[PDB]
Amino acid sequence: MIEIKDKQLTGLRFIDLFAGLGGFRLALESCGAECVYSNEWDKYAQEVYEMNFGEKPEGDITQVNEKTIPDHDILCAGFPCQAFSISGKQKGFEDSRGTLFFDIARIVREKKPKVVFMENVKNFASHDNGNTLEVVKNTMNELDYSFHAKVLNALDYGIPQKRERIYMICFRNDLNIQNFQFPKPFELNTFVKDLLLPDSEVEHLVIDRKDLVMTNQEIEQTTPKTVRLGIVGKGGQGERIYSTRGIAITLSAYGGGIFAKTGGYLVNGKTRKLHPRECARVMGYPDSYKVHPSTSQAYKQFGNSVVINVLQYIAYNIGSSLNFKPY
DNA sequence: GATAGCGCTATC
DNA sequence: TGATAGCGCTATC
Ligand SMILES: Nc1ncnc2c1ncn2[C@@H]1O[C@H](CSCC[C@H](N)C(=O)O)[C@@H](O)[C@H]1O
Repeated sequence: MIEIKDKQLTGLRFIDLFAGLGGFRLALESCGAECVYSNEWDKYAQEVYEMNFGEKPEGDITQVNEKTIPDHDILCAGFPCQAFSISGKQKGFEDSRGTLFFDIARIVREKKPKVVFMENVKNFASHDNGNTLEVVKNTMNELDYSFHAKVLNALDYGIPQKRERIYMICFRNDLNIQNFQFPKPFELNTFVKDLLLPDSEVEHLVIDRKDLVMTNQEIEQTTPKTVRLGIVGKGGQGERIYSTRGIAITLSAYGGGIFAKTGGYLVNGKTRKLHPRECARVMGYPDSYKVHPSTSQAYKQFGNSVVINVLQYIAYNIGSSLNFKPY
């Protein structure tokens, strides 16, 4: 993450829905805002959230009386992405886990926060011939909110990871917010190799397999792209190896494969998966962040987390727009 | 709950 | 196209 000195969000209060690891919290908190509520049903997710913030999130959002939610100014939610990701059976709203947005909508209707800040996968945009995005657009407008959305890739914001997500910022119609903008991209100066751990700490993640085929050769030049080097087995998800000289492929939560959830990387002549801490780093988490004790749950957690640095920039801008009230 | 081999879609 | 990436799905212990 980065340091912000013009804490544009100082007096505001926010809600951390689908908290997970708290990526949103870290993000807004660094801009001066204060988290007044958190929600997360996963036992293991609750444990890390507590380890790091001292709070234990409330349970299943579905059975929560919206009125019970504290007055808040910003609503943060990176709702479930399985039903929309290019990686699954795209059942969308028909999927048992595709309706959460509507819960967001009921919370919005009742609480009327100044800002709604959501995050989802890139395919959310194209899904069902854009009909899903549309339902989300109209619903929002209908509740009296402007709807701004853009697909941003983390590699354009200082993090060596290809993670194209769609960000939806909605402003209550009152405040004539006509000056909001998404952060301007910038050259990538940090690559995977820069975030790795000393070999001593990683020895146990090394995986030597015989069906390890090598398609391309290691590169000499650093590049802001996922340069694949090899494949293992049939080369499906989790069995593809990348160069630590490019950028990390997207980390996943339920991903399988021998290089389960992080993909594999050629580190100093050896083939291995990323260590939880490295995932944290690749998501822009500070090294002070305490990872969950079960590596399986740590990988899952980071798999569906959010790239902090990006949210920071966006949060800052959200701040700037709200603070421009000239005479 | 932890592990891993899958088989499909979007994108150009 | 033909080759790549994808906050995944699901069967086994
Ligand atoms: N009905 C529900 N109630 C509460 N939390 C829920 C839920 N359905 C899914 N979740 C939680 O939704 C989360 C989505 S992942 C989003 C993670 C968050 N942005 C962070 O930065 O890490 C998961 O933790 C999942 O357990």
